[PDB]
Amino acid sequence: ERPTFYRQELNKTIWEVPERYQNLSPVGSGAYGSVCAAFDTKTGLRVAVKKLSRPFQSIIHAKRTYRELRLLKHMKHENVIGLLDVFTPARSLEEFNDVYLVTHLMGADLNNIVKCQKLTDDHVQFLIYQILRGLKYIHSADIIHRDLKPSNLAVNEDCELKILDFGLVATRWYRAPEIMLNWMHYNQTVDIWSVGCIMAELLTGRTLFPGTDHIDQLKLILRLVGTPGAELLKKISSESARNYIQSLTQMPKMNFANVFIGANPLAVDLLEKMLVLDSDKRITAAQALAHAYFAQYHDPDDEPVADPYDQSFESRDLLIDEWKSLTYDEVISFVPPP
Amino acid sequence: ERPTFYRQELNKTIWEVPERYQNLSPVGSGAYGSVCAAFDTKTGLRVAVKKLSRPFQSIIHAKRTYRELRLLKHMKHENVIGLLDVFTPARSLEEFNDVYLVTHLMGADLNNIVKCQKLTDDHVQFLIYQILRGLKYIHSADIIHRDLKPSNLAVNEDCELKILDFGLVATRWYRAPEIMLNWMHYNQTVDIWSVGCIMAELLTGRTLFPGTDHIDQLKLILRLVGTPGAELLKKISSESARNYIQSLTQMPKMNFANVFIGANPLAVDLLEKMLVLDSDKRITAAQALAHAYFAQYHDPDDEPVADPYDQSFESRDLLIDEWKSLTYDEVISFVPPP
Ligand SMILES: CC(C)Nc1nc2ccc(-c3ocnc3-c3ccccc3F)cc2s1
Ligand SMILES: CC(C)Nc1nc2ccc(-c3ocnc3-c3ccccc3F)cc2s1
Ligand SMILES: CC(C)Nc1nc2ccc(-c3ocnc3-c3ccccc3F)cc2s1
Ligand SMILES: CC(C)Nc1nc2ccc(-c3ocnc3-c3ccccc3F)cc2s1
Repeated sequence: ERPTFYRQELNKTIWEVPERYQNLSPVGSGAYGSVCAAFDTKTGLRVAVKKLSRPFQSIIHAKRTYRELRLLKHMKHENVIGLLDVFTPARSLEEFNDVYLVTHLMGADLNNIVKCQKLTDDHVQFLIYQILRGLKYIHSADIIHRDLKPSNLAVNEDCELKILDFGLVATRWYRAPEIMLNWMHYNQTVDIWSVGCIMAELLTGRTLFPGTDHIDQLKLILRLVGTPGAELLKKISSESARNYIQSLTQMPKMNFANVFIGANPLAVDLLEKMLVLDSDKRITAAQALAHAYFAQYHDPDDEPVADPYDQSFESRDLLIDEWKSLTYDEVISFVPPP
Repeated sequence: ERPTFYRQELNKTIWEVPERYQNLSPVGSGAYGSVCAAFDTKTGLRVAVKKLSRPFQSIIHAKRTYRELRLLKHMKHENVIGLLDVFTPARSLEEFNDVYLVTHLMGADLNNIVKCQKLTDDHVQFLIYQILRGLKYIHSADIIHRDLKPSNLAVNEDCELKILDFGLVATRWYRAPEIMLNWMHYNQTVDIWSVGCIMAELLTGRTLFPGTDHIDQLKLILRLVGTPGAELLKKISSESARNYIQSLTQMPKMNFANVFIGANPLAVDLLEKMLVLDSDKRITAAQALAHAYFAQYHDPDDEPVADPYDQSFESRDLLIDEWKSLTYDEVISFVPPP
């Protein structure tokens, strides 16, 4: 059974992939870690093979490594990067010190797409539809990305998109304003706020809240959605935060209808239900799916939920080798899809 | 706003509850921690007030304390212990070093009920129905009890039951056999196996797998559900475990129809779908709810799911004071129900 591997250097690192993977070439200039684009002779599919960097060189890293193989092994949905393969040169636990991940190679990120570029309400309508489809899936394994953006949203020349990076020197702009209150626990709709900032950018082809820093961002945001009311300020646990906002000049809620003009009134009403200050009042992924705007794409019977996901592991405090073994067990427990 | 507290000793410990709580008397002989039965003059309801023991005396404890207040504050369902109150004598963060929890007082545990005692198929049918109703709720916030039993199942003279202790010197018998493989991640149906062992006991009024030790238990179990087949043994990651079972004398799957005779054939078919070796083949809570046996109780429109539950916190590694503050923030963030 054990494939025939072949060694080779790739970015100051010896890759020992199996012969089945050919034409390995680096990608994303460095963004998505140590990833390599290859050809899968076994499927004739263009694949992305990412090598886990110094996986077991610290507890923080072993647990982190386990954590990725755990998430990826669970992500089985049309719009989310899933594992096609997981391998290791090693033949024993002793030998084990590397983990290679395999998934479909993609066209480019929404960045390369939009950015000063404008698309069709059909393209936006689809793109956003898919983002929400994956969010709804993930969000059910009780998984929050917390930092969705265009950089981690990828599409293949066909407008099909997979949520690439996640989840449970670039800048902010798509994060939920409340992430700035360093809270400890958040509403999943933190990810909905991100969608709204991508949706709007797709439409306008312009960055919604291109904030320069923590303050610029809060200002930019409040500028459109209006300063927190009273009952809402109660929600803010920090007195510094409460006072900070109150210390600022009250701003009225602008009408998205006036900001996003020339754009679809259906998108607008949607955006209006997403870009809201009270994350507890934002629309869930699932909800936004039944929204009009995606009526020509919707389909209750084909918008699946994740299987449950046991992350009890995060609560455990093991030793480098202990985590390392768990990972090995996970690697040798992987069952490629059909 | 700050209530008027009143100090008093209770088990080598000074309880400083508010005047509104009267007639505090210890309960559960020691089981459920430092719990006290009281009278709530404000609601005229008999309440159970539990005092968190040395909450912040170690990181392991602060995080543990946060974790309980986090779970309890989320548990808002008919069949699960929920917070009625959360208080603290302290008036400042500095002062803060105690946490008091308040919930309904209950009749007794399923233990006091059954145990050598037999009830009506209507009582069992109801009792089990409720256990599954709470399980289905919890299981959706992605919460696994992992150790359900009669000790943590409580009912009030009315046959209404709340899942008391949980979740994400007594013995085993209700735990899932696979918990013995110390796995790291489990199917929620580990809790379904427990239900099956309570259901059956309700019926038979006798302990199903009264195993004396780890081996007795596995033997007792296999004795009824039959030794793992081949394809299933693959699932076992440990070679020791695989060999152990194979090393034993193959046992055929008994017919529950012959074990649970005189009992309802509907219960039996149910038990047959729960007490299964392959946790991946067991019936979900939700599934067992639409089962016949609970037809005179079922009701899709009244078998709710939990709101999402962000346990990202378990992944964080903070300092005693840091966790302590988070808890304070949680305490002062509690909003009693209606
Ligand atoms: C946009 C062009 C460069 N096409 C890309 N297609 C992909 C596809 C995935 C990845 C990736 O990003 C973060 N983790 C992974 C990954 C996860 C599991 C296995 C292998 C992986 F590479 C990056 C990219 S760049
Ligand atoms: C609950 C709702 C209304 N949501 C948010 N309420 C706030 C309130 C403040 C901030 C913030 O943004 C940038 N700096 C601050 C800040 C300023 C001073 C002290 C501490 C800070 F964090 C973000 C947010 S989001
Ligand atoms: C069976 C007789 C003795 N009736 C009981 N009724 C209850 C009700 C709850 C508890 C409890 O058990 C574990 N945690 C709690 C608890 C959780 C939050 C607040 C207060 C608490 F006491 C024990 C019992 S014993
Ligand atoms: C995956 C399925 C069929 N589920 C279970 N497969 C097993 C297999 C074994 C055991 C076990 O039970 C008590 N001792 C052992 C044991 C004996 C020797 C070494 C290690 C041990 F853990 C429990 C379980 S549950």
